[PDB]
Amino acid sequence: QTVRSSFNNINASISSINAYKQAVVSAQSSLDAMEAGYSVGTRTIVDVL
Amino acid sequence: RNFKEGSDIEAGVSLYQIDPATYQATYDSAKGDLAKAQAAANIAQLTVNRYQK
Repeated sequence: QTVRSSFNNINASISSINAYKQAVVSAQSSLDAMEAGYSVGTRTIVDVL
Repeated sequence: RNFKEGSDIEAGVSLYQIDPATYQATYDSAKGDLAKAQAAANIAQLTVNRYQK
């Protein structure tokens, strides 16, 4: 149960990374939608931050 | 009246200044509603320039 716990933790935690590695690519896209959206003016500086 | 009577008038010359006070009012109320068009069309222009970027 201990060995299969870690082996089924690391198989989760790879997919956990590829979840939250996409969640960066979401949020890095959403940030750059703000920095381009604030440099032209549609979104404000607090919707940036 | 804006002419010497009996003279020779050029084309496009004012003969009689007619009372403009109900046409100057409409000319302002078109030019007023012009600015109602081209202030909103300022912004819908500027939204697209904020969207093309």
